[PDB]
Parts: sequence; C-alpha cells; structure tokens
Amino acid sequence: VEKQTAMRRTFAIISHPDAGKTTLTEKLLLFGGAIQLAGTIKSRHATSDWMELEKQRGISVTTSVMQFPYKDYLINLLDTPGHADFTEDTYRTLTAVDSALMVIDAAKGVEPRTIKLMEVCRLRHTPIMTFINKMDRDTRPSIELLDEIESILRIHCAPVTWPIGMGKYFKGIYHLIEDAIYLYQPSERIEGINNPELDKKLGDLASELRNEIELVKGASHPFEREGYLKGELTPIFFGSAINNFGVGELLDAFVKEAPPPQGRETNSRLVKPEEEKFSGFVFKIQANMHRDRIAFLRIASGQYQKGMKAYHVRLKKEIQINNALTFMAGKRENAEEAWPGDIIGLHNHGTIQIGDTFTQGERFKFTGIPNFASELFRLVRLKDPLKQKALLKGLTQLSEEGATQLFRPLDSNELILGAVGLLQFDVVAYRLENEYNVKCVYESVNVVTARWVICDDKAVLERFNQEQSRNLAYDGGGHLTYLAPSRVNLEITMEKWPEIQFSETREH
Amino acid sequence: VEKQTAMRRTFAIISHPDAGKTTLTEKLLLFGGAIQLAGTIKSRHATSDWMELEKQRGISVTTSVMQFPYKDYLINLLDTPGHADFTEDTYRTLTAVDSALMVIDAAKGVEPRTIKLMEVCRLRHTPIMTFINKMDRDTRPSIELLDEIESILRIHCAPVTWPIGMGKYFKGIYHLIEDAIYLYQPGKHERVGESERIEGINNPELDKKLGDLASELRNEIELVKGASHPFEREGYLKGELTPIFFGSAINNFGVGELLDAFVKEAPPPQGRETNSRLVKPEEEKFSGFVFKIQANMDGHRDRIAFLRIASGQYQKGMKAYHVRLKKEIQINNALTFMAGKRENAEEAWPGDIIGLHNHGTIQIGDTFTQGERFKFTGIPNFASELFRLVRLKDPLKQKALLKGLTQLSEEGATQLFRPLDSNELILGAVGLLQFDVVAYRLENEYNVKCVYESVNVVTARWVICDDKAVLERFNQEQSRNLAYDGGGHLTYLAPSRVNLEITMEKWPEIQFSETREH
Amino acid sequence: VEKQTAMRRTFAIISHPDAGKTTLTEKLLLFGGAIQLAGTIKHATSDWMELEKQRSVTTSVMQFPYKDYLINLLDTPGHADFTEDTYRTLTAVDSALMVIDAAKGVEPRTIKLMEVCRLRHTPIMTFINKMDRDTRPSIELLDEIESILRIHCAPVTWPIGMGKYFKGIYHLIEDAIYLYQPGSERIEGINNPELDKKLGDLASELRNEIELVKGASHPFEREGYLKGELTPIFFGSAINNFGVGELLDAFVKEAPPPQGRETNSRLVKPEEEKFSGFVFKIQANMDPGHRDRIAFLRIASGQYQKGMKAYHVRLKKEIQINNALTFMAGKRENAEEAWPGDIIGLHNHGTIQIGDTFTQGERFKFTGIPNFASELFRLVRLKDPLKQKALLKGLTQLSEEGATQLFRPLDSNELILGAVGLLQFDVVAYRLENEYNVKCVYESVNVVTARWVICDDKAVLERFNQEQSRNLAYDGGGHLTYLAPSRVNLEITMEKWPEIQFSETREH
Amino acid sequence: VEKQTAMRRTFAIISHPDAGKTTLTEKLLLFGGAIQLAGTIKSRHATSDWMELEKQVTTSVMQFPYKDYLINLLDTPGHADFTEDTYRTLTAVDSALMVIDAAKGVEPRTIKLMEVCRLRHTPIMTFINKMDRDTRPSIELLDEIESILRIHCAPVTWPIGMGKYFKGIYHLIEDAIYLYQPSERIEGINNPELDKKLGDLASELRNEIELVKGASHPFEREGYLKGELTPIFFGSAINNFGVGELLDAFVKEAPPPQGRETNSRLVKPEEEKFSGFVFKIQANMDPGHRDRIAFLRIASGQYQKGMKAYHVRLKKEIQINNALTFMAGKRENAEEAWPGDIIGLHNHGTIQIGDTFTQGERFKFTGIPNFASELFRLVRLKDPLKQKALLKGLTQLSEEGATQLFRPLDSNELILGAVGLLQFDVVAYRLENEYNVKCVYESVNVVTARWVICDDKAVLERFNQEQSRNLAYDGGGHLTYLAPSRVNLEITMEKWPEIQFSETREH
Ligand SMILES: [Ca+2]
Ligand SMILES: [Ca+2]
Ligand SMILES: [Ca+2]
Ligand SMILES: [Ca+2]
Repeated sequence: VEKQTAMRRTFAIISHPDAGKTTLTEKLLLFGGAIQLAGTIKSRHATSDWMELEKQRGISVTTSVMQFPYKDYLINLLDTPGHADFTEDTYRTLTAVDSALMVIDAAKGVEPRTIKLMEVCRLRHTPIMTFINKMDRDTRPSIELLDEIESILRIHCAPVTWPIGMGKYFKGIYHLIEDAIYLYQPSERIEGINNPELDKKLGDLASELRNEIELVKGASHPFEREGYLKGELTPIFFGSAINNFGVGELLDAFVKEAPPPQGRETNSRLVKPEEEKFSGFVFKIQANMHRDRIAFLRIASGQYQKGMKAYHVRLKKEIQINNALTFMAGKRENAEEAWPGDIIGLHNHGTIQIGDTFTQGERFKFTGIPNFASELFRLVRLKDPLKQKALLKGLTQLSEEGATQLFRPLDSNELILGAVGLLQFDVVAYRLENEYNVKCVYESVNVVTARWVICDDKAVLERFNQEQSRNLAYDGGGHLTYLAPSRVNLEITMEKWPEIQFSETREH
Repeated sequence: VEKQTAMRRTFAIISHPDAGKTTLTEKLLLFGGAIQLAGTIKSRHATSDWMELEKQRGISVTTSVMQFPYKDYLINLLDTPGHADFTEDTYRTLTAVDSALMVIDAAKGVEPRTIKLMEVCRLRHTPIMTFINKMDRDTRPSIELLDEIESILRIHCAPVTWPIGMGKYFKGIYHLIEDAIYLYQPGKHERVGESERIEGINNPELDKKLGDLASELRNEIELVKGASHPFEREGYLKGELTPIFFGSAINNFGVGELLDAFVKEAPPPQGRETNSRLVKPEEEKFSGFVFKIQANMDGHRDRIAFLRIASGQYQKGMKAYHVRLKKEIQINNALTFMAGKRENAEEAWPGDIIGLHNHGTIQIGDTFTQGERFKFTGIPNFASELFRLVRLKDPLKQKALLKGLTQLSEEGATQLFRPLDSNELILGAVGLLQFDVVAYRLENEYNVKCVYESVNVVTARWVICDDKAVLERFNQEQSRNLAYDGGGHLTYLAPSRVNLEITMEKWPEIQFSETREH
Repeated sequence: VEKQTAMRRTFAIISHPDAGKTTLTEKLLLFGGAIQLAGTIKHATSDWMELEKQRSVTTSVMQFPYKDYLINLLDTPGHADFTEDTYRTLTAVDSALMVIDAAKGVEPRTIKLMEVCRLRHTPIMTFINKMDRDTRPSIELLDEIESILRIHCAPVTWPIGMGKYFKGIYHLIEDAIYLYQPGSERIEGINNPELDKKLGDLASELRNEIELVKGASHPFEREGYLKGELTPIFFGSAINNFGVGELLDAFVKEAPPPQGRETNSRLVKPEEEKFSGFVFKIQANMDPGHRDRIAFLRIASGQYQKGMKAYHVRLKKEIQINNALTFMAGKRENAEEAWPGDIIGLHNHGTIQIGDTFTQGERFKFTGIPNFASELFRLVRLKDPLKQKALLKGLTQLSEEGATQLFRPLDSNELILGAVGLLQFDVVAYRLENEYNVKCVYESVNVVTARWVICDDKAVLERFNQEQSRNLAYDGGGHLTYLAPSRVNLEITMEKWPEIQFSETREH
Repeated sequence: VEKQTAMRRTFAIISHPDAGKTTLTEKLLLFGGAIQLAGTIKSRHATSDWMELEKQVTTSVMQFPYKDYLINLLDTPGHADFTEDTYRTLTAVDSALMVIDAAKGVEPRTIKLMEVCRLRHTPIMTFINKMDRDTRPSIELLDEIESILRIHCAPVTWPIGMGKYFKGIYHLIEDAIYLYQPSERIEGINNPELDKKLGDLASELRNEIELVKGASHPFEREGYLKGELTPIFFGSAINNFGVGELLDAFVKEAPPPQGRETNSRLVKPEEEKFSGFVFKIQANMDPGHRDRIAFLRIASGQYQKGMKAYHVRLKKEIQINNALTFMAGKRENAEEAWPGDIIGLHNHGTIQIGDTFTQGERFKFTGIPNFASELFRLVRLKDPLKQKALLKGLTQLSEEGATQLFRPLDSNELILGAVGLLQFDVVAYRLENEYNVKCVYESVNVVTARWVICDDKAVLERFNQEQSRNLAYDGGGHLTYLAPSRVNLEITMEKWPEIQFSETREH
C-alpha cells in the first residue's frame, strides 16, 4: 500500500490562455501511451457554445481528470479550464494537487493568469516546474524571461534545459545536468557543451550557447530539490510543444522530482496518506446538464474500494460508494480501487458540498479548501415575484456546490451573484430553471471586485460597518464582504482602514 | 495658413498587437475615400520575414504616414508598427502627433503595450480618445473595462457611446450626447446612410426591437451616469479624461461615431517648445523637427528623415536652414503622404509630415527653420528593452564598425553603450528588428560584418544627480554597471530588476529615468 | 548447494611468457587478502627438476575470496615447467583472462592458448599490461587481437597517455577517469573540465580516441562475451597495481560460474545433488623410492566431502577419498568439503589416469578432455635391452598419466615420445628410473609436428596409408597419427588429401 | 487481460480406445462452428501406416469458440500414434473430460489416464457414451468409477432406458427431460407427461433417481474443482444426444487457466510478463528436414507475434516470429495468444521437454512429468564405429521426449523405454534421418520400470549391490529399477519397504 502512493504524481498545468497547455497535455498523454485521449483533446467556443455541446453531449465529465501511466509512475493530471469553461473551479482544483507545471509563451513571458494561478498555488507553497514553450518562433531573451519570473512571480529560476537559438535558427536544447545537446530536426544527441562537432553543425550558435550557459550559472541558480519542494525555486525547461520537443526532458524531471501525494491538515490533526483508513475531501462539483451531480473527491489517505462504506462527516451519516467515477485513460469500466493522490467522482443528487470530508468514521474536516474573490458581479432577480423563496433556496444550494458566490448588501434586499468566470452565470441560470423551476433575470451592477473583511477589534469594525454599509454585504457563508465599485475605491477604503484586513481568499 | 492648420488633425493609434489597429485604420481610410490604400494595408511575420519583404518591395515608408480628407478636415495618421517592425521609432512617432486614439480588445482590456504607449503619450499629456473593439464577440463587462483603464492608465473615462448587448447578442450602441441608438445590422454598414438610427433611450421602439437589452441599456447608462464622468473638452485636451467609444471595427460599426467626435474634438496642430521661445504653427516662417529615419534597404544608401512641420509652409524646392549644421539646404522633392497621390505635393502645412531625402546628413532631433536658430525640445530617447554585445571577427575593421554604429545611433537605428570599465560595445534596442537593420546596414553601408552576443543586461536607466559629490561617489560603487551612451549620457545597465531596485533605494538622491531628451 | 555454485569463479590466465602473469596474479591475491601467498609467488628445466626434488602442487591451484565470491585461479606454467598440462588445464576453467604485453602485442603462446580456449569457446577477458612504458598504439593492439585471435574487442577501460605520459584510464561504462598517481583519484565525466586542467592535451586525445573506438569497435555485450565471440578489454600497469581493480570487479561480475559438462551420453549440471568430476592433470612425487601421485580433479557436480565414497568409473569400483588436496590461500589443512568449479587433488599411486571420471555410482564419462599435438619429438631406447618390458610398461603408464605421448610407427619398431614442453622429457627420464628402474636414452628424430588422422572412408584411408604409412603411427590410445618430417611435407600431404581430416587435438 | 484468461477452457478427453473420443470431438467442434475441422477428424492404422502418412501437427491442438468461451482441446492420441506424449499432454490442461463406453465401463487406458490426471488433482467431468446400445447398469457403472477410479460420482444427467428402449435423458439440476428422437423438453420428473410417452420407463426413472439420491452424490463445485468429485453425463455421441448438456456444464464449471508452481515461486496467469513451458515436441518426418515444433503452454502474460522471449535453460534471448496457432478455420498463425492457449515453437533442436520461457526472469516451471516406460528394447549398432553418434542421437531424442534411455549397471548395453509402440519406429527413423545411424532392436527381459527413491544411503548402497542386475540410470541420471516381471517387482518392493518405487518423476 506504500508503493501505490509512492508511484503517484498528482499535478496541474498553470498557464495563461494560448500558452500551450492543451498542446503540451497532448504530448504528455502520447508519452503515456494515451493515444485515445491525445487525439480527443486536440479535437478542441463562446460560453453559449460550451453550453450547447454541454447539454446534448456534455462529455466534459470524463476528462476533468486525466490519469495515465509512465514508466513505473502513475500520473494524475487535473484539468484547469482557461477558456469558455473557466470558472472558480479552475482555481479550487489547484488545492487538490501536490505540485504544478507552469507553461509560459516564450514570446509573451508572464501574463495575467500566470500571475493569478501562481498566487493560488502560493496558498500551499505548491512546487512549480516551468516549461518555456514555442522556441521554434522568435522569443524574448531567455535571461529576460527568467528575470521577469523571479521578480514578478517571486520565485528563483533554475535552468535544467536551455534553448539553442530561437525562431528560424532554433537548433535544439542543452541539458545542463546531462551536459548534452539534443538537436532539433523536425533527435540526434551530442555529449559535451565543448564538443567540436557542435561548432561544425551549429556554427556561431555553439559559442553563443557557451556564452549564455556561463551567464546563466553566474546570474542564476542550479536546480535544488529542497528549494523546489518548498516552492522557492523552479527548474526551467525550454521546448516546442507543437513539435513534441523538450517535452521528454520535462516529463522525466517531473516524475523524478515532483512530490508524491502529501498529507493534509485538518481541524484536529495532520492526516498522512499512508494511514490505512480511507479519507478524502470534495473540491469540485459539476451537475448533469436530470438532477444528478458528480462531486470530485481527492483521496487523502487509505484506499478506495468499489462498493465500500464511508462516513459523510458533515451529515454524520454512513454511505456506500457503489460506482465512483475513475479516470484511467482508455478504461472501459470504473476502477475497482483507487489510492491517495487519485481523484474519484461521487454520484449524488445534492447531498455533497464543496469541502465535504469523508472518512471511515473518524470525524474531522480537511482545511485549506478556499473560496476565491469574485471577479464578475451581477444583480439577480425574478420577473415573477411569487418565486422568491425558491430563488434563495436554489442560489444557496448552488453556492454550497461552488457554482456561484451569493452576496446580500447591508442596505437592501437585493441579491448579487459573484463569479470567477463568465460561464458560471449561464450554469446558474440553467440549473435554477431545471432544478428549481425558477426563471431569473440578470442586471449589471457597479461592483468590480470583492474582499472579505476581518477585524478582531469590534469597535473599529462597527465604525467601519456604519460608514461603509453602502458597499458591504454578507456572503453565503455569513462572512462580511466589501463589494468595491472600483479599484480606486478599494484602495482608498483599505488605506482609510489599516486596522481592517481585506482578503482575496477565505476557507470555504 | 491659419486655415490650413485649423483643418488638420494629426494623430496615431495606440494599442496592443491584435487589438484591431490595422482593421480600424482600414475603416478610417474608407471613410476618407482612400479605397485603394485601405485594400493594401488590409493585405497584411518574423523580423526576418519583414526584412525579406522590405528588401523586395520597399514601400513601407510611403505608408508610414497616411493622409486623407474627411469632410472639411485633413487627417494625418502616423503609423505605430507593433509586430515584427516594432522598434524605438514606434515610441518616438508619438512625439509628432497632437493626440492619440487608443484601441482596446474588449475581451482583453488593458494589455502591456497599451500601458507602455500610454506612458509615452503621458510625456506630453497627449489627449486620448478610446475605442473598445470587438463587441461582436463576448467581452469583459463594460464597467469593468472602464475601471481598469482609470486604474491602470490613470485617466478618467468619459463614455460617449455605449454597447447594447455583446457577442452573439450585440445589437448596437447608444450615443450618450445625441441620446440616439445606432442598431448593429450586418450588411447595412458597407456604405454610409443605410444603417438604422433610433431617437431617445426611452423610445418604446427599442423594447420592440431589442427586448430585454433595452432595459439593460437603461440600467447601465444610469450606473455610468452615477459613477463616470461626462465628456469635457478641457479635461480631454489636458489628457486627464478620455471619451470612450464602443464598436466592431471588422464590421465597420461604431467607427463613424468615433471619427466624427475625433475631427470635432481632437486638437489641431499645437505649438512646440524650444530651448528658447515657443513656436506657434500659425507663424509665417517654416520650421519642423525630425523624429525618425527609415533607410532604403534596396546598393542604395539614401534614407528618409521624417519631419513634422511645426510652423509655416513647406514648398517643394524651398531653401531651409539646417540648424545643427548651421547651413542652408534645399528641399527639392520631400516625400508627402496624401492617399492615392500620383506624386509628391508642392506644399505641406503644420501638423503634416514630410520625408526629407538625404545620405546621412540628417539625424534624429534635427531642427529645420528658414534662418532662425533654435532647437525643438521634447524629442525623447526611450530606455532600451533588449541588449547585445557587438563585436567583429576582424579587428582591422574596428574603425568602420565604430563609425557605422555611431551614425546608426545618431539616426535612431539603435542605442549604443560604452561601459566605464571595458572597451566593449553594447547595443540597445526597443524592438528585435533593430538588430537585423543594424547588421544589414553595417554590411551594406560600412562593409562591416558584426557578431552579436547575449549579455547580462535586462534594462537601463539614465542617471541624473545634482550633487556631484554623491554622483561621482556613485560612479565608483557602480562603475561595472555604468556606461555612456552615444550622446555621452551616463546610463545604468541593470543585470536584473532586483539589482536596479536595490541600487535605486541605496541612492535616493539619484534620479533614474526611463526617458531622456535625445 | 546452489548458492555455492553461483559464487564461484574458476579461471586461468593465458599469456605469453613475461607478459605479466605472475605480477597480475600477485595483485589479484592481494585484493583477496592472500598477503602471504602473494609474497611467495614472487632458468632451465634442469634447475626446476632440482628444486622439485629438493622441495609445486600446493600452488598449482590458487583459491581466494573476493567480496562475496570465491575465485579459483588455475596455474598455467609457461616457463621451464611448461608442458601439455598447461594446455589441458584450460579444459577445467569456465573462462580465461588474457594478458598481453602492450609493447609486444599478440605473441606465439598467446595464439596457442587462445586456440586451446577456442575448443570450448571459453569466454575471454583481456588485460593490456605495462601502460607505464611505451606501447604499440591502442587501436593497433585491438586490431591484431581481432585479426590474429579472431575475436571482437570491446574496450571497457582505455588508457590515458602511455609510458612517460601515462596518466591513468577511462572506464567507458562508468564514464569515470582513474588517475594514475604513483605514490586513486576519480573524476566523473569524460567532458568534465577538471580533466583538461589536470591532463591538458591528453584529455582531448582521450575524447578523440574514444570516438574512434566507438565507431570502429564493439561495446560490451555479455551474450557475446559468454559465447566467446567478444572480449572486454582493460588497460593498466600490474606492477603498479593500476587498473587491476576495474578488471577484477568486471571479472567476478561478468565471468560465468561453473557450467555443466557433457559426457558420453547426458549433459551433467553443477547443481545436481550427486558428486561428480574429472581428472585433467597428474603430478608425481620426485622423491626417490616413492610412488606418490596427485590427480587433479575438477568438481563438475554435487559436493566433495572428506572421507566420502566415490565411484571410479574406469575401474568400475568404489573407492574412498580421505584427504584430497585443497587450495584455499593461507589454509592450514585440506578443506572438509568443496563444490562445483573447485579443484581437489586425489592421492593415489597409479590407479588414476587423465580423463578418469568419478561419480557416486552413475556410469558415465566426461567428454572434451583433450590431447594436444606434440611439439617436441624424440626416439627413446635403452643401451641394455634387458628391461625393454619395463620400459614399455612405464611409457604406457606415463602416457596414461599425461606425462608424455607415445607413438609407434605403422612400419617400424621404434618408440617415439611426443612432448608439448621440454620439461616432460626430464620428468619421463626420471620417472622411468625411479619407478621402473629403467635408464632411457633419447635420440633426435626427423619429426617436427603431429596431426591425428580422421577419415570414415576405409578405402580412402587405405589408399592414404599405402602412400604415407612411412609417416604414420598409432599413439598410446590407439589413434592414427601423422608424424611430419617437416612443415612443408605436412602441407603437401594435407593438400593432396582434402578428404582426410588432419587434427591438432583429439578427445583423450 | 483478466477476461482473456477467464474466457478460456483448456482440457483434454481421456478414454480407452473405441469408447467414443473421436465421435464426441466432432460433435464438440460442431457446436463451436468448426464444421471443416470436425468433418476432417471424421476421416479417421498400424504404426507402420502412420509412419507412412506422416512422411507425406495442426490438429494436435483444437481451439474453437463457444458463446463467451474459447475452448482449447488438446488431443490425446490413443491408437497407432499413442506415445508418452499422450500422458504428458494432460499436464497442459486445467481439467479433463472422461468418455466411457457404457457397455464396457472402466477400461485399462481409463485407469492410466486418470492416474496421470491425479498428479495435479485435475478436475474430471464424465460422459457415459453409447446409450443407444445395451449397457451395463447405470448404478454399476457409477460404482465401478467410484472404487476403481477413486472419485465420487455426481450425476447431472441420467439415462432413460437403454439399447432398444433408450428414450432420452434426465437433467437432475434443471429437473427436465430431453427426449431422444432420431429435441422435445419436458419439465418435472414426476410430470404425468412422462408416463404417457415413455410408459413404465417413467417409473423406472423416478425409482433410479431416488436410488441416486441415497447412494450417489449431488454435484458440488468445490469438490469437483478439488478433483474429489466428477459430474456424470449420459448420451449417444453418434447421435449428438446429451452432448449439448455436457458442453454447457463444461464451459460453466470447468476451471480457467490456473497458476503453476516453479522452483522460485507460484506463477499466476494474470501476471503481466509472458511465460510458458514446453510439454511436447513433434519432429518433421520428411527426409533431409531437421525442423521440429515445440508445443508450449502459456502460463502467464501474453504471446505477441514477433516478441522477445527469454530461453531460460540456454540463458539466451530468442525471438518468436511465427509461432504455430491452433484456431480452427484460421488462415494464418494468430498475432497473439493468452494463458491456457498452446503455441508451436519452431526450432531445429534447441528446445527441450520441460523448457520454460519468460522475458528475463530466470525460473523453471515444475510438475512436467516423466512416466514409467511400458515397453522396452535393447538398442545397438551393426556398425560399432558409430557408438558415439548413437548415444548423442539417443540423448537428444531423450531430451525431446521421444524415448527414455536406460544404462544397466552391470553392462554397457542401452535399453530404450517407450510408452507407445510408435516411439520405437520414430526413434529408429530419426536416428537415421538426423544422425545417420542405423539402430537395431532386440527383445529384453524387462516388462516395467520404477524410479528408485530412498534417503537412507546405508540401505541404498546395499540395494545397489544386491539388485544391480535390475538397476540402471536413465537419461536424467535417475536410478531406475527395471523389472524382469511383475512378480519380481512385487517381491522386491516387499523386501525393501523403506524404498519408494515411483511410476513418475519430474522430467
Ligand atoms: Ca444543503
Ligand atoms: Ca553623423
Ligand atoms: Ca595403467
Ligand atoms: Ca541438447
């Protein structure tokens, strides 16, 4: 039962849209023998478009988690949708990984989502490996790309591979550890950075490689396990994903260095995966676009066995998991068992919520499962006023399943919806109609961001509430929330109240 | 003369690549009856690909500036290449405009180049009109787009038009000043006059045509009225406020509204400061300044120096005074830029750009008058964003390399740095293409083959300090990271962002600038 | 019982005299801790006889431990005590270690001993000795081995410089450099910059030569080594104990454990529970009046146990083995047991002959135990024909004990002795006198070489005999033998009679 | 990979000649669909005749589909081509089907093949054949099977009448009657419809079924799989009657490919890595040729046409490019194979009986047996100069299971031991064709053989001294008693009760 966890590697790719996530995912799948999934994923929208396919077909349930073997390792790749189906779940999914793979477009460097996803990873000091993609086209200087990562993303860079040329004159990569050159020939290998054959085939590029490698080892850091595991250092790899080049070097360093499933804290103790008793937590729910839903559970300890009895901690109730969805690529049936690090899909009809902890009787709740500051806001109401209670009931449940956040402004009876991605508004409106027979209408509001408000000094907090009530609300969890009409307003308010904490995350 | 000036509008579009500048340019050209030209720019790349194309056709300089009539106005649009042909010239072109038109991809909002080009504009408080493009596709929420502009770009937003719907349900725009709705109806925006217009935001006809979009509009406009500013000419002319327009350039929608407000509100040619007096465009005597130089790639060794007319009148074949060379020259056949022209014009006016032919006697920042000696100020260098050591395979060609690099620097082709503690030569560029142009020029004009090497430099700042005791002290601790540029200005070459910060905090009495007067 | 076989390594050193066998042997004993033995190890046959009379058998076999292995090194005397026993000893090994003088290359005995090993396709490991002095070019040495010895060379270590500028060796499999610093500094990586700092130009020449070797040579592959088609090459200086360790570690790792042997019927495997073995060498006591002899037996299967009953197949009766000579270094007395691969010395007085098979009852005879073409020939007669009977009785016995070969021409009445080594004549002369009170005299004969004649076609053979009987003889075992007056005569006869097989060896 | 093993049923038919094996095989092939193959075996000598034809293989194994099942039927030649290979084959099956001639009951071959099956406690199912002719009483047949074949009988079908008045069979489990009409089904043994059609036979059925209740056993799975109990079926193979019921119970109850012990550990079929073992070798008789086929049972992993295999005994990597497959109706050899299947390994004398194959892991499967020789002949040459060749030939022949070889302690003579008379012909021919030696046979005073085992070296040495005239070592170096008579073996075994005289030994 020790080797089942030992061989496992659970992770996700963080990247700004168009960096190369999908392209890389395909290649890694090819290395895993998953020729099936590989083609399927590349065979891939407005939010509306996603909903159309979603209803009729909606086979986005079988690829939210991609499990595949490589060497003597089992790799769990969790999906982080970034386009039409970007939602808060994209952030929350990172809570269920043990490390992350960051993809950067060499021509772009660090982008807005790169920063956001890193901030999320930063919540658990999640180890990061970096693939600098698209070397086959012109790029920013490699040193510049690295420097920016260190300054903006606040993490030391440690090159493991390095580009030879760029764009039209991209001739391959140099593995700093192997001291070998892999030639890019749309894979001849050459040992020794000083090997005279390099100068013969690559010319001036050969001495440029030597030049750059020297600059690197003077202004940069060498790879280091400890720093990497503490999230203070990231090994960098350069390649061209579309040409499946540099990927193999990345994957080998990944399985070798990336962490196996780690333990997680609870409201009582540290749970380690090697414990014989089963346990896990729910971090994502998606409903059938029917009334059944699938709650994605990361196993935290013990083992899962089909048809087993488990303890639903919140509901103080024993349950039986009869046919939990598993994610082995190419499988025909659900696996009979699963292990720590793995994800399983729990079928239900509304009895499972975000953060739900499952055990075998022991009553604890896993911590660290976050809500994230909403980025998009809308007022929600009905045309038929006689349906208010069902609207609230629906929104509450939806809030509990992480589909949306819900805000009740102090000075009114209005309801405000908070979303991280545009699709959530579509999913809410549909689910409300289908599951609650409630027809809702959206309106624009003057809110652009949100912060949770925290002050242990109740006299200060009370003066704050009195003054800022127009911009205050309670969310679905009862937490005081500041809904800023503008970034500038947020700045002024925060500056006006240095005694009050304004947070971008909170525990669900 | 004063009438010639009054009808002119000289501007450039500022935007991040892919935002829609080329598309908007096409549509503006069509409004100006420049059908042929619109077609050409529309039929538009690694830096190497650009180099090839340039060598083959070499007519990227005749469209560097696009002049076209609209109503009783004459419009001068200076291009700001943002793709393969991005270079320092892209920043410096902004010194030659009287206002700017910012284009934003509504699905993207404010991007890195948007920010950078706004910084350049800020140097002169250049007035900004804003166009939010791509409404025909899903966008970020309108109110959010505006907040990011005010927050990131430090300028008040003043909606003049406003979107009705978005993406698949984008149905038109409301004009806040006209109180009128222009319906978006593909197939009716090819020729002017065929589109449907509705009077009044509370007009019942709206609810008929657009349904729930009508009440959403009414709601959003009230939010905007309460949290936004109304358009105000003074704030606009001061560069503190930007009127916002929304549309879909590819479908020629919302463009007419933008163009009409532009010609109405955008400033005509303005006075330009000098080392002494202020020069006003209405003055009788001709004068101007050179703000960029483009070399003929095709055994040619002629170049075009782009000059903005600051006052008076250019006449083909006129005598003029080259202030730097303290010499009289003749201007026999300067390039002009009227769309669809058969030949260069006989005259040009303030706000206009003309192209002066020369073989290296004209440099960036050069002032030309009719006798008066003064130099226009405010023509900037901008901090280089790319760095490379340059050297030779043959030591015997050092003199030619230096001569070439010195001329190229003086023509703005590149920046040139000489570290204090070495004899090495470092080239500084804003755009990747500059290194290609420099290498080609060195070979073709100076018969010198240069070799580039990466160097440990990511950014640079010009160093200024009143107290010379502190400064000279500073030149001791940091000489290894110091250099003199081609103008003899002390420059700090930061190996990293962190190093710059750390050096700057240690020396707060020392100013570190990202721009300097050329 | 199986473990005991797996840990054993039985081998012999094959080499031309003065190549460095004694020196390398000394160093190998040192690695095994046989300090004393290494010391003892370190003219004419007349002198060797004297030392043998005055005072060998205890060191004919050298057994010593090394790590978790037990090594049996069988001696192959090449100086004054060289005899046919030197050849026949190789039939009792499972592999061989060839030592070559880097200054000499392939020499006459190198060729003969390889020919003997080739009989059983004996696996060969090669040590190129004397790197501390000038040598023949390394590429030359290997080509001579491949061309002359008909075996592929697979470099495993490679020399750095030579003679005065000998700096050490490169291990191709470890990619590590061992510095020869005569007072064991190891440098990792052939492209490691520390190499150029310490070895200067020799580093680049090394990398050049390794490239040449890669291209025109073979990498080690054990199937080929074990088949006798490929020999791993090691370089060093035995006198300086340099490069010996690498060889030894590869030896115990790659060299085969005791293997099964064929018999006149079934194949016999070492792991079988029953004891069995064969006699490959015999040595008599040179003491006047004594009849003591030691029959060297290799154990083919089962376990030797002191005082055991064994079956003497030729004599078809049961005997007892009370105090068999054993060969552990530094031993005090003969071991109480021994296992497959080991040699033991059977005490007797003439009842044990070359080829004798011993079992625990089963009736079979091991095959492949060879006679080798004699290289020296002499007529043997008496001054006084009085004891002619005793002479013939002695020569017969000596021939059966491998001390000499005996030929009796088809057409005449002379007795002709054949020897591989000069010493044999001295031992025969001395043994006849001391054991058969016969004084023999030798006479030169016009014979330079011998070949056993084989032909299944009686008519052809009779035709052959009618023309060549003058050159034909029966040997001691009744085998037809051609005695050539000259090399040319043999070539002419062989070319005239291609239907007839002329062999340089036969089954004893 | 899991269902691959679970869908396979590998067995063999055990019976005395003339019982009905050939006929039942045909019927089984029919249910499967292999009409052609079935029609072939129907076209069915002395050893002399067989040797003739065999000069001028693919039906040694008969693989065929039935529902969700794949059936591997290993043949067990009982007539002219009966040899030791016939016994050794059974080591390659996971269960067996016993066919008995109703008029005869348990016959000599029946007993021998059951003894072989017993070596592995091989599950047995039984088919009492030829109900259409007069028979021994059914209770008598069951009784004989019990005491003689030491296995409890568990009827699943039962005959109604016999000879002239065979009217059908009764299915004790289903409680249904299938009528024999040269296939009407009736339910309830006490169904009044039986009496109407069959008459007094209806009461006789009820009577006998009740008799079976108290004196016989009910089919018990665990017991059957343990080899302690065999389900009994009745019918007439010539009329394809009662056959269907046997097949269905077979595919349902018969065990899937089981694991096999080795010198190192128990190897399971489910294992990823490919492994197998040779239990039979067939030589091409055609003159000049030197090719053989080594039949290999797959114990684990999977066979892939063109895979790399590890020849354990030779410590050598080999390549299996075109291994013979035995799917009925096949156009070419199969690209893959799974545990329980048999494939043919082409070679020229480098593969031997007992040979294990893996993918690098060096171990050797166990339980592959040698069986006591039943026929004996002295072998010699008229040309004494070929003694070496004879021995080399005979040794090789011995390792390929073509014969056993014995060397008596008190002479230099060579005795061959065979199970089937054909082996002598095959050996004489092979010695000639492959070793160019002409052997001569002479009768010997030996009728049977037992392997001598005894851990008491004190007793063993005296035994050897006293009985040396009847002792020899075989081709594996095992001490063997060669009895001049049955009575001699009985006495000898009584005078030495501390010595084990076995009829089998691991090869
Ligand atoms: Ca609930
Ligand atoms: Ca100049
Ligand atoms: Ca004798
Ligand atoms: Ca063999």
